Amino acid sequence: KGEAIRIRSILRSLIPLGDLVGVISIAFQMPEPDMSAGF
Amino acid sequence: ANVVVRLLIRRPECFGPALRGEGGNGLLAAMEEAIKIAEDPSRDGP
Amino acid sequence: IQFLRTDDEVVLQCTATIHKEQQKLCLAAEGFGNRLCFLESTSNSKNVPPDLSICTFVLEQSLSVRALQEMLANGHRTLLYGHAILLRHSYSGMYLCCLSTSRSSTDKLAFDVGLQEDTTGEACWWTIHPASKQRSEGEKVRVGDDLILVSVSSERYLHLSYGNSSWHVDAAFQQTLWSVAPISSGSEAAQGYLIGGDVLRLLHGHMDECLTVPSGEHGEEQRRTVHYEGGAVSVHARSLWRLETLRVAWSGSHIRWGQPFRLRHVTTGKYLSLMEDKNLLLMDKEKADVKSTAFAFRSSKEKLDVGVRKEVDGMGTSEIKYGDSICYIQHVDTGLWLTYQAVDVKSARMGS
Repeated sequence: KGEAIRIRSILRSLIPLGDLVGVISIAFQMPEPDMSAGF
Repeated sequence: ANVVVRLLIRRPECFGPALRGEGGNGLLAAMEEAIKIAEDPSRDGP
Repeated sequence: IQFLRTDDEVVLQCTATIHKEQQKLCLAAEGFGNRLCFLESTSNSKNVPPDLSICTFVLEQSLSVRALQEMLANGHRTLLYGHAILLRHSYSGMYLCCLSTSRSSTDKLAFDVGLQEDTTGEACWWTIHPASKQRSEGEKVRVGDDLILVSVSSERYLHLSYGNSSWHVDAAFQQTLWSVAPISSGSEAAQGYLIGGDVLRLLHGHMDECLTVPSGEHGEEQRRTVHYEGGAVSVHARSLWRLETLRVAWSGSHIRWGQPFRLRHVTTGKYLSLMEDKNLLLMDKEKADVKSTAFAFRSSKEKLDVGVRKEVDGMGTSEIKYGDSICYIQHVDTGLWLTYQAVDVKSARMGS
């Protein structure tokens, strides 16, 4: 289907891939307990 | 999904200002600023 | 009240408010050398004329989205809202489309529009949608109505993306009212009659003296000179004069007697202006005032008619023919008349 291709292209133009991998790579701290209301 | 995508692209302000628009760069800087705000308690409700 | 048919040259105009000032801009494109599209200030023409030759577009076909999809799978029709129109450039011959490239990094969601050679694929067609509440889908389009152009593949509006110095049209998700102004409706233009917005050559009935300028043998200062020549110069490219009508609507209408129009030299791009301190010369568009560039054609030598007509909404009446027509050039300010002279000295007259 071509409409699916257009929608996927729109989503890709909205959200880049390097953006995605950069936000994935944050390496959240793993803790003495901490708060779960953060990242 | 198609109709929601149509509405969201016709109305661009539904996304975050630091992700969409001529201002903020993108999702990376948006979430880094969010983490900075979460770390700095001067930007919350006392 | 006139319904937009097929195979009629139109103009995609729009309004732009910058610096608290309103301006009319039409969508133009060079085509040869530059694929991307740009704007042309159709308003403010008394001092600088626009490039209608690259501003106009012709409707090649007019099919619905479903018939278009069936074509992808595999006379003069009317234009209705919701159709998938096809716009072809008048001069460049290419077809208006939505390029898959992004030049302006500001609008990270829009595309660039331009011209392409092939018409295959759904990346070239455009759909017309109503822009006002007073009109809805399924109604016939008329002259002067504001519509919205939407891409078929990109599904993006023909947006007038405002910039600091880049007044570039993009395919964005912000609607922009694109008014359509007709140029030539494709009426019964008999082969041989004079049509406005056309380029032609002027010969003599018993001397075949063509109104030319000096060739590239010397610089632009010499080429600005205007004179008469003969021989093989009749088939050259430095002897073509384009008649640009003042009004931007129906500019490709039938030229009537006594109406003002600009003479442009398509070889160099300068307009034939007249400064009374000297003879006529060629001045570029930046200083081509209408009171110095607008000329008119009369049938006789008298000055009986000056302030008669201002505008006629229509294709016009077939008056001037290309075959047998003796016109007389006349200026709007001074009203002078053309005359051939013998300024050429007898030193090298026979050869030059």
